[PDB]
Amino acid sequence: EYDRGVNTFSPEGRLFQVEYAIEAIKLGSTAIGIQTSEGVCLAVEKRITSPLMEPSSIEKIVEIDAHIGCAMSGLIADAKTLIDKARVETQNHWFTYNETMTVESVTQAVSNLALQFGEEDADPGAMSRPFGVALLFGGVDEKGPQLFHMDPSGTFVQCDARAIGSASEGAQSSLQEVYHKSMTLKEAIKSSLIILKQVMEEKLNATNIELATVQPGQNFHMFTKEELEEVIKDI
Amino acid sequence: ERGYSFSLTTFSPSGKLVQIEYALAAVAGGAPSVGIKAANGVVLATEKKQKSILYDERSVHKVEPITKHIGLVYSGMGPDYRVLVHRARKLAQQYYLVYQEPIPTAQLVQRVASVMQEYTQSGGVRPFGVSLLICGWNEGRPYLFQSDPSGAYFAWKATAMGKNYVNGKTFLEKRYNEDLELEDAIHTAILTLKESFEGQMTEDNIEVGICNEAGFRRLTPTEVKDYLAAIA
Amino acid sequence: SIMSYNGGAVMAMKGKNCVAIAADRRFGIQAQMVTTDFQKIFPMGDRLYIGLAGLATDVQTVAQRLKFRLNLYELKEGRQIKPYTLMSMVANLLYEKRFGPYYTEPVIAGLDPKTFKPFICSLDLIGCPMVTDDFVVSGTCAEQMYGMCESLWEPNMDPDHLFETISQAMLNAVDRDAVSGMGVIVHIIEKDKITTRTLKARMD
Amino acid sequence: SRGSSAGFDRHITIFSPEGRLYQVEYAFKAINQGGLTSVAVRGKDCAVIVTQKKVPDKLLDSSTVTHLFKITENIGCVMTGMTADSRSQVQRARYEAANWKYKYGYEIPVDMLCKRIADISQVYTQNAEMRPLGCCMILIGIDEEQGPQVYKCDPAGYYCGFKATAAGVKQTESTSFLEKKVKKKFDWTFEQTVETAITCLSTVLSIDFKPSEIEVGVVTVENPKFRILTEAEIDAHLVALAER
Amino acid sequence: MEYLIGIQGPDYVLVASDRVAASNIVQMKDDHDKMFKMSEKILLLCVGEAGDTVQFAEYIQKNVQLYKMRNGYELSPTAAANFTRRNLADCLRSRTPYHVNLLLAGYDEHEGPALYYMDYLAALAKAPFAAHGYGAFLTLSILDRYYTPTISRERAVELLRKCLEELQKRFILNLPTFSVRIIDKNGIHDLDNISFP
Amino acid sequence: SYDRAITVFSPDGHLFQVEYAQEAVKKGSTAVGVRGRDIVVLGVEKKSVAKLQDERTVRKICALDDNVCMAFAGLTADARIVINRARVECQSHRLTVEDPVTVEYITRYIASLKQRYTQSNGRRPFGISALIVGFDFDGTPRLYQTDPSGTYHAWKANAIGRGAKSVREFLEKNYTDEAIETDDLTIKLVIKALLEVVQSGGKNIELAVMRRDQSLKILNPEEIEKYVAEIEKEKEENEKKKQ
Amino acid sequence: SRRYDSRTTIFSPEGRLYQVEYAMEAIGHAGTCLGILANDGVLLAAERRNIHKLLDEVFFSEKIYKLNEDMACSVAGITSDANVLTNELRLIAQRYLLQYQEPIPCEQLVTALCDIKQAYTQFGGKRPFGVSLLYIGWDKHYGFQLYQSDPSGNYGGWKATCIGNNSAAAVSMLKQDYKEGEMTLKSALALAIKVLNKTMLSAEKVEIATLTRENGKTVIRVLKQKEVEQLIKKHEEEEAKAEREK
Amino acid sequence: NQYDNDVTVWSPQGRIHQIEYAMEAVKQGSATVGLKSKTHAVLVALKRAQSELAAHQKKILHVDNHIGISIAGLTADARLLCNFMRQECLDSRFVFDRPLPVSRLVSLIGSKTQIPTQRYGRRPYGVGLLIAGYDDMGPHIFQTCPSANYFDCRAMSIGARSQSARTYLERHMSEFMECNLNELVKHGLRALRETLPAEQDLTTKNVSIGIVGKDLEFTIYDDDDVSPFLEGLEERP
Repeated sequence: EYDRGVNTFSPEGRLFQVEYAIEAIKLGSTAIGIQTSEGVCLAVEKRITSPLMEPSSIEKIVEIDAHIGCAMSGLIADAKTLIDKARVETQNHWFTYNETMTVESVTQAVSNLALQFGEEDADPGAMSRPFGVALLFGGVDEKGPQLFHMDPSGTFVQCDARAIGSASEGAQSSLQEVYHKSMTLKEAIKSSLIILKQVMEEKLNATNIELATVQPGQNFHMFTKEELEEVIKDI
Repeated sequence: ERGYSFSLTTFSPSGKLVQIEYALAAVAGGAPSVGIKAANGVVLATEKKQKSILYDERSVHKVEPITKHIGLVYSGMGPDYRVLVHRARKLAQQYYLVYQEPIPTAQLVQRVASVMQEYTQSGGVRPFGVSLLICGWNEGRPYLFQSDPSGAYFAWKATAMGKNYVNGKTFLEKRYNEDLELEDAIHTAILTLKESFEGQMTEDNIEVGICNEAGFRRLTPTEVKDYLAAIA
Repeated sequence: SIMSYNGGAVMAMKGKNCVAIAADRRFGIQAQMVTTDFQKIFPMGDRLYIGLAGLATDVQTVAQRLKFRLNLYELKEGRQIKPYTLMSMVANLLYEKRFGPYYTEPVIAGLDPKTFKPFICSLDLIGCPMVTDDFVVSGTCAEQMYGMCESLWEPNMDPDHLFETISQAMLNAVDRDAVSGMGVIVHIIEKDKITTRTLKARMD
Repeated sequence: SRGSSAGFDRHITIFSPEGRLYQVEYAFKAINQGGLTSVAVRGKDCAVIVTQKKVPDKLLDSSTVTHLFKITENIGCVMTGMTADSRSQVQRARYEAANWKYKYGYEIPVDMLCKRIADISQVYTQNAEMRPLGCCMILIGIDEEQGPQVYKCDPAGYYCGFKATAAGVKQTESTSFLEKKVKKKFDWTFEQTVETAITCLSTVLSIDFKPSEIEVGVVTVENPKFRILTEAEIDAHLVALAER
Repeated sequence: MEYLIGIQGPDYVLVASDRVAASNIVQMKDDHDKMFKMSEKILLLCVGEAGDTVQFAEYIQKNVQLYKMRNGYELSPTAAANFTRRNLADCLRSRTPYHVNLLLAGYDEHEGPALYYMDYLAALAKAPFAAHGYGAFLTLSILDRYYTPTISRERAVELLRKCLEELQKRFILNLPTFSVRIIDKNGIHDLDNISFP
Repeated sequence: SYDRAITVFSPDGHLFQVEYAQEAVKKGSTAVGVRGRDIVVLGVEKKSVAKLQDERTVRKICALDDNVCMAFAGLTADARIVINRARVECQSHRLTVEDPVTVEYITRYIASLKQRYTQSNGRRPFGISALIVGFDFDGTPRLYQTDPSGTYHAWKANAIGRGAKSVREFLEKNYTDEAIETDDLTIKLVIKALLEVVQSGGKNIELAVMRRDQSLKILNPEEIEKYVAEIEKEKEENEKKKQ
Repeated sequence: SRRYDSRTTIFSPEGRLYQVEYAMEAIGHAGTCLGILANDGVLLAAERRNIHKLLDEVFFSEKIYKLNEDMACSVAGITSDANVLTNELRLIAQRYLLQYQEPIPCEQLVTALCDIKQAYTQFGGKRPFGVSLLYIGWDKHYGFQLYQSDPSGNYGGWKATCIGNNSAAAVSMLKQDYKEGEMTLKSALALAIKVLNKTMLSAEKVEIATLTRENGKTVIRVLKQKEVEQLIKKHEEEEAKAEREK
Repeated sequence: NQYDNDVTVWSPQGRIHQIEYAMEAVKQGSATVGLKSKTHAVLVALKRAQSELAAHQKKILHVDNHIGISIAGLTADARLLCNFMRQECLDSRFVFDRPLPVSRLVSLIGSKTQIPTQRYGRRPYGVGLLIAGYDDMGPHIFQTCPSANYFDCRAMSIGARSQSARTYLERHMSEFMECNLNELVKHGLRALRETLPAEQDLTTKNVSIGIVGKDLEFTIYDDDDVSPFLEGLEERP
């Protein structure tokens, strides 16, 4: 309703719009990121809605830069502006400093947009509402592999393993049950796919999920259907 | 502050712009005004009753010249009328500056009506609460127009505005005649005002302007006194 | 010099109950002729014409913008424009560019839409209007045209005599100007008709 | 209808179903919140403004508590209603008069200044985002052609010249008294005009004024400059009134 | 300096342009195309300053194609020529004027072939034949000499060859090859390049 | 200017304005798209055929460039705005990249425009959904769908507008490798899908086809009637087979 | 301020734009306008509502506006809104002529105006224009044309159509009386007179404008009282004969 | 109610409810303590972990060599304010070639955060700050609030359950001036521990420290760098 401005605090000290946007996150398809010493693995349920749809057109994991990928959950159309800002940020950083932006810096630059919405004293081009999407930025910088979570409130945090989206509760509990700091990238990929298979409704197969990894050696890499098939076979 | 950007006049489920109807109610509660287009001129007359004798009746005029050849009068809210008079004089001068010719009456009426329309759609304003009678003379011809709060305008041979204007229009229908001269038109206009007038009319109770070939001019209290003595 | 870039000449003349407007036909760039049928006289009403000399691009731009404004004026007012009002409109248009002026010096010739009274006038490039009772001229060969018109013009000429006078003036004036000529077009405007003629002229 | 309402017509300046502007009427009511009253009377060759002076606290600096303001050397005014609204309006009037002299080379006539202020007020009555000012301005000055001039403008944007007028709580009774006075005659001398103004105020308030309870400002054709009287002159007038 | 030429016949318009792109004293390209297809039946030939030419020509091309997309029918050659002139004239007094000289060739199904000449000042002129560049000084007289309104396309190509051979003989610049195109009711046809080894 | 926030979150995390725009889309006439091997077919329910209307002026199928065309469902005027923006963008892409747009590129542009209008002050969302079909420069047929929220997907066959649910269920049961082997069968699949919803016959159907390397081709009513007659023949013959 | 904002440009829970629907409701009560397309011309016929005996006539017509050499329109709805839109239409036409030096094709003019209307329905927080327009015109691409547009910014071309009061009954009559491709200006005028008679006639109560081509030039003409009186009398005697025959 | 949605609406009691709600935003945040001696200013922040696998949110930020801050409340507003403060310090060093005095920075923050509390459609900043600085007047602890008020404190604590920390600080403040750095940090840590529930305890993961002083630029200690300060800490009651 319009009884309140978008910048109205609740009596409990929270912005109404941000809390509603978080509620919106809780309707997205489930994504899971796991950070290990050998790299970061991102996975996301595609949620095919019709067999006439082309699963390849569902892009839930995108490349921010050769060393940074992002998984997203919630209102995916809202994520496009944030993804473009992150990409432009990394390329501006490379242009100015002749070096690669750290995952934390990219996450910070994106999170600085979360609360930049409002109505009065706002020029055209101003956002009228918060973004209804949560992001998992996985990457590899001088500090090794890094996994970061950002939500609509602009708060971002480094995580060892994080689940976002509709089933994030059970997914997070399982991740806590299975994660150890010494696990290998293969172990993390297998565990993430097991958790996704568990929390998903449709049977997990090579077409209805997305899986990417970032490693110190290789750049951001999206698993092909055959690699996905090989990983799924051992589950 | 900056003004509100949203329109205060919007459509109702029945398709009416009710704020315009309410501004028209304000107009209908105004002091009576009359216009008559004669063969050789136009007469604008209006009741000018003061609340008390303390009012310097000759300090504020209801019949105003817009140009040498265009005058106007109103029914409704005085301050709104002053706004519209200032705008009309500005518009006439702009036309003169571009075309080096006195603005035709119809063109002035169209421009003023355009302003009035703008005030029915722009953000954070109400419509003007006035109706205007605009008289002019050009191309060897007299013109009488009415412009409403909605920005709609009509050409009239004779008309009445303000309180009791329906009876005034019936009276004008009965009395009016296309062939009558300007002095007969003045007599008819004063008679129309008399129909809805409370108390005795004096040269200080009503205001009269006339437009003809020479131009538009407000009549003096002595001339109105002569016309009133003749009317009796 | 900027207005000598393309050359050209227009002239208008007043008769008894008629007007004449004439123009040379050459479109060239400095010394080179490009075409010999470039339009410099534009109708603005049934009995109202404007001739434009000077820079060809500004000739075309001013004619088009004037037609824009005149079309809007005649739609809004529901009547044909009077010659004096057209003169004022052109003056306003040109003065709007007071410090970026169009390089053209129009002449106007017409009859009153209601009285059919002759009207002619000329304007400088920033829009100063000059109404005259005999003749006006504009273009590179203005001095030559002034000589011819001062010598040949007479009051109260009938249309045939007006035609001969303006034709001889234009032909002999442009014959002494290198960058004007390549033909002459004349419009005689009367109450009942418009007569357009092209003259036998030197093509060098 | 009578006193009918639709939508938001009681909160912002939009027409009620009767064609009224309720917020303007409420600004007129706000004029009376100050609790004071001022009267202005036009004589033959003078104009006078009298007004109540109230200083309930002896800690107040009485010099700073006034409702009479110089707008120009030859134009003075008395303001009634909300004090801060009145001060803003006085500032605007001073600006308008100075700008007029700068642009046109002669002093602004009283009627023209009143018209300008009234036009500003009218704007307040047609734009919804601001309220009207809750004050009324009475201006006096000598016009070289018309003679003495008393003009009044109000929050509706309506203004008028007057032979005599009043503003504030006792406006109606003041106008009745002055109507009787002007009906009996109007060609007053300076002393007569001052005494008429003072008597109007005293009768409507039913008080007999000490010099310090009222303020008087005058313009005269002899001295067109606006002058505020001193307690000495006011007491002289009060004694000359009591004796008669 | 580049060379453009156009010859309008009864039911066609033939245009040709040199194919040289030069930097200072060097020919950097010998197969440069100066003709921009505005539409199925409209060609724009543009010469002039190094950057202005392509920027202006491609802006006009984009807007003409957009007109076709929006409305379902193409702009007529005369409408296209006037749109071009309006844009050029409006940029003439602005911050960034374009120093371009143009020929616009077209064929209208109801108005026949059209050839328009525009100089960088944005003066527009319909002509039966026209030429741009220093070479125009050496060829316009040949066209005046031999052109007739009822010239056939084969004879028009022969006349064009006469002009280009005059350029070979007399012009100080090395202009060895020319693109040649014809517009008629059937659209735009590429003819064989006219070359001089 | 006017800078109210129109699209805002509600307590359950829903954007009511986007949902209401999608309701408006569901009020539109059904549009169907099928992606064939060498042909892409768009059909639209020409609802309430008025004998006095000039059909050329109310076509819901339109061309964005030589290789991309669009059908839509929802508010016609909003669709006109979006189509004009997309045409301008296609010409800009030609200007700057010196090649035609991919179907995905212009689809992304339109979806981004819509998303922008769901998150900017003083604007409501576009009340249209679009099917964008075309051929990429390399020859691949493409069918995409966009909705008011600014999300878009690629489809093998799809429907939008009123009765899109039933049409989509029919297309699920009927989109096969055999059913799109030839242009005739692709066109007939589109016609059958529309006939499952349209009130009566092929009178109420507008059909357009895009073949590889060719421009948008509108099927005239005679061709549509011939195809409908073939479909009725097939239906009768197969029902006789069943009996 | 949020409290007083009407929220004109928002969807409703059913996907409707209430201000646009209310504006169309307003148009439904305005004076009847009808357009009829024929092979040799196109006509507009409008019911006059300014019928008071003391009104003066000074203008070309009450409800028919010339837009340019080749195009005219009639307006049903809010009069002052209509004046705004007719001025914008004339400006659009003249801008096109300035840019291209040819008259604007009719559909391009209609689309340009409908874009303005649609904009008013999507952003800015203003009430929409409460006007529907009928356009008649001629151009070289499609010949004689008749269009209609409404406050939503939707528009369509028609062979015959009606807006304003009793538009539904007039449309039914046209559906049952219009001969596609077989209409002349004369039979079109007869049909217009019949339809206006049903959905309501006398000469002073209707204004009729015709648009034809004469010598490669467009002629827009408002029929004078004589011609309209003759048309009404012809319809009256036609109806008398039809009644008598039965 | 009708008075508790906009910052420009005074309630009949003379309060502005939106500002109080922003105060609540601050009161929800995790506790942080600031204190000082004659020579040092110390910030100790208890960091929260949203999940047992997530890193604890950073609570102490750099502003300038002589100024650091601890934040409690909305972290995006905290970042906005921190960026503004950093720019102010940079401007001071650019123009005057000297560090910005802490009190002037606090005054600038006050003006910046007061502006939105009076304009329609704006909201208060939803963050409280503890500012530790050192300048020519010695060490400074300041507390800034969403109400745009700021306080100069001998010691302060803000955030959830910070009343216990304030009780400890009130009890022990007499000793802070004559404390060495280690004792000062230990007092800060005990005060912060008073905010913890019984189950929770201070570790090297949920504690961050910030120290500034005469010869010590503002330094943030995290993870094992906190172990030296925690080593001497006794066991809580």
